[PDB]
Amino acid sequence: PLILGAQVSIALSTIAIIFVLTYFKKWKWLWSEWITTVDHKKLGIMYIISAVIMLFRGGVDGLMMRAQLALPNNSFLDSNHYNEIFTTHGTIMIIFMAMPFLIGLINVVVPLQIGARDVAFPYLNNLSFWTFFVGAMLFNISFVIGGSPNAGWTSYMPLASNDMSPGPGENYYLLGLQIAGIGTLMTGINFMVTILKMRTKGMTLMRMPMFTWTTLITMVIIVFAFPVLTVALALLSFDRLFGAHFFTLEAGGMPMLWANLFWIWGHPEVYIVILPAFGIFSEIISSFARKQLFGYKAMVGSIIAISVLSFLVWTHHFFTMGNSASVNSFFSITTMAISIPTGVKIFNWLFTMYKGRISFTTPMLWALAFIPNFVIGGVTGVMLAMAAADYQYHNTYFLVSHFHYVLIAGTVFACFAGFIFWYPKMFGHKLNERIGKWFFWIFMIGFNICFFPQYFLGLQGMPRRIYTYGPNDGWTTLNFISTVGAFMMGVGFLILCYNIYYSGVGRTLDWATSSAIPPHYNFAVLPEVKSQDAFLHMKEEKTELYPESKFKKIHMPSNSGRPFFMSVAFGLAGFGLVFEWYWMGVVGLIGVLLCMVLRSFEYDNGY
Amino acid sequence: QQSDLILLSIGFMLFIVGVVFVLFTIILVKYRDRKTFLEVVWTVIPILIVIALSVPTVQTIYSLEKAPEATKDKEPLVVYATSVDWKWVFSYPEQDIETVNYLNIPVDRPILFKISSADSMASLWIPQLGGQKYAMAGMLMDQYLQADKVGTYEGRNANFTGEHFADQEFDVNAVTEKDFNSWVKKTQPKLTKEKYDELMLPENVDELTFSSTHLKYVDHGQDAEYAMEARKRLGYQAVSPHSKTDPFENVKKNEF
Amino acid sequence: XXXXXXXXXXXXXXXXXXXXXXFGFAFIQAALQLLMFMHMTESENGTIQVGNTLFGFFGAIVIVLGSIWI
Amino acid sequence: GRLNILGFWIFLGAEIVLFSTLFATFFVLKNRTAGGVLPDELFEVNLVMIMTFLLLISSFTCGIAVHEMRRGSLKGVVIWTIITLLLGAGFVGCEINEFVHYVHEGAALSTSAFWSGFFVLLGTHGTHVTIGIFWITGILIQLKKRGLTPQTSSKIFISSLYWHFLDVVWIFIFTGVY
Ligand code: HEA
Ligand code: HEA
Ligand SMILES: [Cu+2]
Repeated sequence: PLILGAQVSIALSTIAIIFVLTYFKKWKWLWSEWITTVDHKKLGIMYIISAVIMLFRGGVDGLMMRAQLALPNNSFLDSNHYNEIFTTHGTIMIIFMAMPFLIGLINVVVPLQIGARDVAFPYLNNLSFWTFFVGAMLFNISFVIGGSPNAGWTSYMPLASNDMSPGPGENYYLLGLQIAGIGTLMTGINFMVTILKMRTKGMTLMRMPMFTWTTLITMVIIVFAFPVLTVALALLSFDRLFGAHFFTLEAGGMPMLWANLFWIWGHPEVYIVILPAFGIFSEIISSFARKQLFGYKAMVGSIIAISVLSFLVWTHHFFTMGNSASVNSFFSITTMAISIPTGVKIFNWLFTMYKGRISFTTPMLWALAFIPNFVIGGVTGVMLAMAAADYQYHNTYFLVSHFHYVLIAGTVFACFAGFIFWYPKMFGHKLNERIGKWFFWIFMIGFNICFFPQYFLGLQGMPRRIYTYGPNDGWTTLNFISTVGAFMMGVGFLILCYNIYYSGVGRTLDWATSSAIPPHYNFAVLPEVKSQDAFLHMKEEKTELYPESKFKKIHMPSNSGRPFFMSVAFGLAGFGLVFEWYWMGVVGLIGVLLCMVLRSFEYDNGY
Repeated sequence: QQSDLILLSIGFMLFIVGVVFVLFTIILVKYRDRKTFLEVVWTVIPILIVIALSVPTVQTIYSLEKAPEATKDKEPLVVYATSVDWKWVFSYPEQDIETVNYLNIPVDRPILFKISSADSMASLWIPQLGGQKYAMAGMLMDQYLQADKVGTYEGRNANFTGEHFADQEFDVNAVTEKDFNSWVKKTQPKLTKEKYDELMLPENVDELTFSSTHLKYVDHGQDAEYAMEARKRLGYQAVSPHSKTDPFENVKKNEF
Repeated sequence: XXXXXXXXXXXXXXXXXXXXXXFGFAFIQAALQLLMFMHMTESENGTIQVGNTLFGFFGAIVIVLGSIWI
Repeated sequence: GRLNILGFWIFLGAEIVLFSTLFATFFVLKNRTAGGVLPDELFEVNLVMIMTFLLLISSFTCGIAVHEMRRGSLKGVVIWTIITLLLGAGFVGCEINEFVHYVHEGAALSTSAFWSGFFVLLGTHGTHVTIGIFWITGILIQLKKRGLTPQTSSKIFISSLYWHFLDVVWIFIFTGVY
């Protein structure tokens, strides 16, 4: 409670700083060219700049976790604080960090590499940012205003309603993600049609090239693995507030029923975080290498395998709960059939990097370290699929050590690769390379000495979600070495922010723009392409440019201020139901009232 | 430790894969600086890596079902295991005995652990027995175990965290048959009827011998609704800030 | 005119559905919606339109039969 | 040409997974009610509900085909879309009185775990058919200062097929819960 007293004053200070320094007059630039802007280039900027903001929130939380877990009998965080900090840390990632960072690199790079103007529905994509942002402010306001959840990012039901006890705890996790699920669902519907009906002439479907193909698969799983989360929380939101007994222990309801609904959404969404991570690395490893992505009949054919085979495997996070044995072997054998369509994708980057030349820049280092570190984590999840042995290393850090190797090397590096490799798109010049190598090395070496001792921590006998280990067989140093590596990755985020204070070998429509920071209309003429790689075939072979007198009219999809008011109504209705208001909400019904009025405004505006 | 052989043997299988990609990168790359048939032929080895495990693992999933460690189909000992918050409860249906946060089992004897929970989901890990089974509040899950050698086996929970969950470590011991038969015949306080309801509150507790089995109360493996009649009958529901300390109304058995 | 043939035939499926109670009864339900939805998918934007709902019912079988599978 | 007919079409494929999750929840919570009321509902109300909705699409399967596609009954839009709009209130009014009559033992989601799914599997079900009426009448405000022609006023078709997607799970609910 003493620590949470300073941040509420700092949170008020940052809001007070905005009024004096920034709000001299903002109804001309912030409300016009931003907030409710329609250009996809500006929307994706606000996506990743929020994920970087959440990186520091999840950073101080993730650091003080391992700082608390430096050695036994440590008294940094008590029980009800280490339970809230580690839960907030996991939920800020994946949902509020990797999702806005990946889509942010998708809502910017994908519409340029296809040649189209904007996206299919640049109006619904506007609210799809604020729909997440009001869900981010909802989950973030649980700092001092109410109470952060303390049941983990999974947050099982039997320890979430009355057995939990904090009223405004799980409610934030329920209403915060329920709103962000609406915006993310529309993000997968917008790009599924943008890449299917808005491609330029000549951009064939089988070659467009492969990163935009992963985005195509990314937005396919979103459409079919997010309505689950929409009702899975809605069912849980009815248990907490409206008094439903779907999974309550009292009225007899199945406690484990909420686990399968969350994991039916869980593992398919687990690939939605690794699919664009694979795509971003697919280009950077095949752009600076000056070669061709050798393999499409078995690489794009392999990207459709994990697209449909992601819903026949989700029952591997269970196993321990004693299922029908045969069903614990069905999803155990099937999980092995998912590391093969993913396994062929690693043998496709090393043979796209051989015979051809290479030059190790900063975006290459993120692709250089992505190859081993993701495999070192992948050669551990293969053991997790073995249900006969999953009972031994279920939870107990070895689970945590496996996935932290899989996702931080997969997506967080891709979030850093696309951050620098496509930074000249965002503004002039780029990051200083030499001191950027300082950020790579320290962040890379600290990543191994943080979770590889966790492989020993978990196998020796250290479970997860524990605030004190105790002198058990001298296993103290392994928990401290993991913390040293945990704090070594902390050193660098200063360098990362220091590099932003300063304020190419393209093979696709990346640098094919008219200049740096591309204009609003993006590409005056649509490229004919008619090849697998447009930029290389439009450089040495002939030239092909944007000739004058061949221009035409504009697009004209101007801004509308409703998405901001539409998401505020969701944020107002969600916050009202969370912060107290157990049975019903006085202002929660108004948010639905304001939303349905704006949904009448949806089909009452002619443009 | 029957599935432990899978752990050690599989470790070298991926140790090779970890070094194979050391050969697939470090051998070249450095040499190559400025200063269709292989993929289809590769589809013969990837199943060969997983199909060598997609059979012994399945031959073990079905192996842990029927009668496990060292007994064919004899000596059936049953031990009802129930999980309240933080605290562990074990009742023997063979003779009216029930232990709390402690358990003794004779070596080389089949034990049919009936796994259940009271208020929150849990699972008796016990890193020396190998496989763990979730304690599902509402139904009993059967899981057989045994003891390798005589010693002090550590024990913990899956730790679905909830304030008091990291200190769920309950020490168990496995001694000889002759020393186990004299342990039952020494103890068998009693089932005080009310002290059972005095257990569902989550705090800290010591040994608590208890020389009487508690399964005469709604089975507990069934009718998992024994959380309202527990915490609420003694007038207690916690919150997050202030006015806790089990919202007044005392009577319990704590630490110190 | 042509839609009245399917609409009249659909009414017989619901009437026959009551006779089942008052596999064999799980296919007439999808067959009712096949005739209901086959008059408005293809084409132009088709293939993708009628294909999007094809693997969608796959998940419905995977989710339902998968939840009951435990 | 409008791509909203396809963009708001894959959303109809997403609602298949939306109702399948609720169908998975309900089908696992079927054998419960260990302490409470056993489900005994009116049979004739179910057929009147379904036969009204099966005739709802009967007046809607031919409600845009022989309307805008075949010939051009621009005056019938205040006839075919209005008559089919009154049938939407038939399912709302009947299900409301069905829920109100269920207050007599088995009210809301508090009596039993089984009734929680039934009132929600038919809840957002009832919400989807309720907002559709406010969506079908939202396009009827076009035959005034607008009055657009077919192949341009896509608001009717994209809302008609969403309204058709209801009867998909509406019948699957008939075999699902009953
Ligand atoms: C995207 C995925 C992702 C990312 C990026 C991270 C980031 C980190 N995580 Fe986490 N983690 C999870 C996924 C992730 N985590 C999940 C899913 C859980 C469990 C969820 C749950 O069940 O609740 C979890 C919880 C978790 C655990 C296990 C909890 C337990 O079992 O008890 C551990 C282990 O040490 C950990 C450590 C770290 C560290 C050291 C980082 C580092 O990357 C830290 C990164 C930090 C920065 C980039 C900024 C550095 C900050 C500063 C420089 C500020 C310093 C200034 C001051 C202190 C004033 N986090
Ligand atoms: C980006 C997200 C992501 C990705 C891509 C993966 C990928 C995989 N994961 Fe994992 N996983 C998580 C996110 C992810 N996971 C999270 C968040 C958790 C914890 C959730 C929680 O409880 O909070 C988790 C935990 C988890 C579990 C549940 C453990 C439990 O019960 O508690 C399982 C079980 O099967 C698993 C296995 C796998 C496998 C087999 C793959 C495969 O897809 C990996 C494929 C890679 C390889 C197979 C190696 C590369 C292949 C080759 C080099 C070819 C040669 C190799 C062979 C032939 C073997 N991981
Ligand atoms: Cu998984």
